[PDB]
Amino acid sequence: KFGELREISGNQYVNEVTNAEEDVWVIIHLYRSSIPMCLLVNQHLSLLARKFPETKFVKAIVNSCIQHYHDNCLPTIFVYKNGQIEAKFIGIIECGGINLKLEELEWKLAEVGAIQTD
Amino acid sequence: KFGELREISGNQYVNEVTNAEEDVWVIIHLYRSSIPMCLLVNQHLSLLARKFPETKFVKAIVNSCIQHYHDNCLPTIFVYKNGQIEAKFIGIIECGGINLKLEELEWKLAEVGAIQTD
Ligand code: NA
Ligand code: NA
Repeated sequence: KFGELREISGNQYVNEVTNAEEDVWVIIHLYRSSIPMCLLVNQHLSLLARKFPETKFVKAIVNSCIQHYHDNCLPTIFVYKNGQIEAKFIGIIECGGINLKLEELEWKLAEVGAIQTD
Repeated sequence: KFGELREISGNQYVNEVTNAEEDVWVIIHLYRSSIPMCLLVNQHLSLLARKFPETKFVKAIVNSCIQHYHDNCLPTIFVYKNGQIEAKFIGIIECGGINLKLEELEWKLAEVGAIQTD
């Protein structure tokens, strides 16, 4: 259905995330390449997108979404379904610390319902 | 408190509208200069801004808020309080027709609580 992690701009946010296909989970990562954790989080998300082609995976440089966003709120991951926020992970502690492995983020997104298999 | 109609970009939407000062009414006009009605609506909204300095009045070119936005949804006026949408006016018919005078926008914005003399 999907399968790959996608880069989007600020003005594509509403279309891709808030108005995403009905009943689809969207996982948007709000990021800055300047932050090592963001670089890492995207690594796992690229991989997780392929493993869960049913879930939508997008990412965006916060500067083109929300101006003057603070480093201490990064990384930011929001989980959406039907234009509603199902989960928020804001900052290092919530996104699961500076060391964060593939399977830990997988789990993180799982207990909240964002990704499933069959 | 405010007093003038102000131009914002897409990435200033979240800060200026969704996260606007608690209890403040925000009137955002999503527009394009190519559409006469929009030109006319900004005229009224500039004047109204000054008359109701308690209400926040902003305007923004949709192309930098939502990409691929359809002419037929213009003009778009959203009314916000505390990050929640109180009223939506989308397209010519709802923004009160091609002839639309200062006082009938005022009334329309007033009927739903956006502007006030106290
Ligand atoms: Na489900
Ligand atoms: Na009130």
